[PDB]
Amino acid sequence: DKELIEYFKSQMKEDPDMASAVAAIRTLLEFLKRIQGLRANLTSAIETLCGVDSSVAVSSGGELFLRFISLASLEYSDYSKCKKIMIERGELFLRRISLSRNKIADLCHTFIKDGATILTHAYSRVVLRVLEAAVAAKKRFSVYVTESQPDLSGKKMAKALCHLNVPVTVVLDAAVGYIMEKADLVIVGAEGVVENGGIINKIGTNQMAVCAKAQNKPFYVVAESFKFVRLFPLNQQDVPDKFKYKALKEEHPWVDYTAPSLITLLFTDLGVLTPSAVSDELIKLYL
Amino acid sequence: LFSHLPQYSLTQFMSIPSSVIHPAMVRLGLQYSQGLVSGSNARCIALLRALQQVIQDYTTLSRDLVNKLKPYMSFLTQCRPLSASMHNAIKFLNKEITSVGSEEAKSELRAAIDRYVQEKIVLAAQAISRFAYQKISNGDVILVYGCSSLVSRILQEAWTEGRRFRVVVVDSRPWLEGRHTLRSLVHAGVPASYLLIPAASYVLPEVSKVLLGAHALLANGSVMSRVGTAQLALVARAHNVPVLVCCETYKFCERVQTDAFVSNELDDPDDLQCKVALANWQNHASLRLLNLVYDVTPPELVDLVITELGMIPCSSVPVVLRVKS
Ligand SMILES: O=P(O)(O)OC[C@H]1O[C@](O)(CO)[C@@H](O)[C@@H]1O
Repeated sequence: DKELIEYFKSQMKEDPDMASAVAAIRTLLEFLKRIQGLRANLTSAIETLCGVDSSVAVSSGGELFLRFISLASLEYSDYSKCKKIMIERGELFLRRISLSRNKIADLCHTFIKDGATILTHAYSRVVLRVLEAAVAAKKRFSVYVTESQPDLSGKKMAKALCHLNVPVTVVLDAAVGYIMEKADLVIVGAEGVVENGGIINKIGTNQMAVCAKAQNKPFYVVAESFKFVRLFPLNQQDVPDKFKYKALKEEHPWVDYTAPSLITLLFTDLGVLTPSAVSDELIKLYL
Repeated sequence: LFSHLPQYSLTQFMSIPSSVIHPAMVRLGLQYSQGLVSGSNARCIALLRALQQVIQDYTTLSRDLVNKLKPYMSFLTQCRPLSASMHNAIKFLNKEITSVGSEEAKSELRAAIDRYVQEKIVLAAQAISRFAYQKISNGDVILVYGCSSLVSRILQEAWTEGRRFRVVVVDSRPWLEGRHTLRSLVHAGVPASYLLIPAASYVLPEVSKVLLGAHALLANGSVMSRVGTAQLALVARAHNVPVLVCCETYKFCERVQTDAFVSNELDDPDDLQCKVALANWQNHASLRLLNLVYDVTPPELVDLVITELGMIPCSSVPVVLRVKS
């Protein structure tokens, strides 16, 4: 109950490249290794894990795991046989999302023209993998990255992407509308994909998209399958205060909702998706 | 349909030493009808030269010359419908004749054509060239359309004053007129590329600015010009490239028009069949062949008007229409 948080922090420690939701899956799966009250224990694990990270991916990635195991309980019921079919099905789920970023990269790196000049937001381990696969296919391009206050993740990305021998420019956070005509396409990594096909990414993604549709630059999103959250925002207030805030007055939301009309395509795990297509998949991921 | 606008395919009735219309005006009208003189500036120069020929042969004045040369412009409206450059030229000429008070007035009139052609068609072209030299940078690529005597002058002098750009020439059927741009570019040594209007959305990804020519700027900022211009500017905005139109002041007509339907001459439809499956189109009753000569692009599709007064944002052409009158 408290060692759960410690193990989750450890999965952050010895694996920074592993996603937050995957860390939640691993620590929750180990907690599963320790009838119907066990579903309540896993729901409590969801609450305690979302209470310390508050990303959309954690409360969605763990929430599919509350459903990917409870789908097997619809097939059969037991007391310890059900726990072992739970662990051999959860291990399959966990090893089926260790291959997510590679599949996204294989789908998305074919959308970058040679000699292109992309624009990306703060820091995505998926956008980084899309560009890593794009330079491994002998494409050459330029990357514009916004520094993306307050945590300056854009500088972390450009330091993590200069090793790939790519011309990367840490543009100012305010200057998206300036360099937006210098961009062939926009690749961002969603922190959660809501039910209408729009995304929830770090603050400033929305005005990256609104500028994009102002100049008809394609706005590509590279999310994963477990980031499909069941929310349906209609404006920026409809995003819950769980997700927006990690904690002369400062405001500081950390995420904002991007409308699905602004998004050209989503390169999720389960194939390239129109923003409409996402909704179907969400239905399929929750019957 | 296009019922109010006129369909034409006219010198058979007039006597060979013509007395109804002046000899020079007959030559001018038949050159308009056949196609020997094309382009708004070339038509205005030819019209003013023919009017100088008419005035120097005039023997007697203010009312008499105006009501004598009104049938000449009726003939020219019959032969080929007058563009607004010609309209403003005729308006200036009638104002000049009515302004002349009570022989020697023929020489003073004939020089006022020369003082009209110089400082509104030639000096204006030089000033527009100087202004558009600023908007042409090294390395950019410029999409022009059709043939314009001013657009090609701007490109040629921008090249010979040291720029190193590239031109894409977009052309349309049935006049196939941008070839007259294209060849005239290649003689200047400018790199060029040629393709038709349907391929415009293929090259608007690479184009840096679209530099068009205007046959008339109307009183709301709509640009009346060759039929592909509005469509080309629309695709240009959809690929977010700036659209520049280069027009002299004297082509500004106070007529206003929203849609491309009010004043749009129709050339003969027999130009349309290409080498045939359309040669027998008269015998098909339902089939009608339609080719417009002009259309209007709205002022929101045009980013810049270059004029001898300066560079104006295409919503302040009524400003210039005010300050010149
Ligand atoms: O690709 P990741 O690391 O899983 O996260 C994607 C998005 O979530 C953030 O890391 C935090 O919102 C953003 O920087 C990024 O755009």
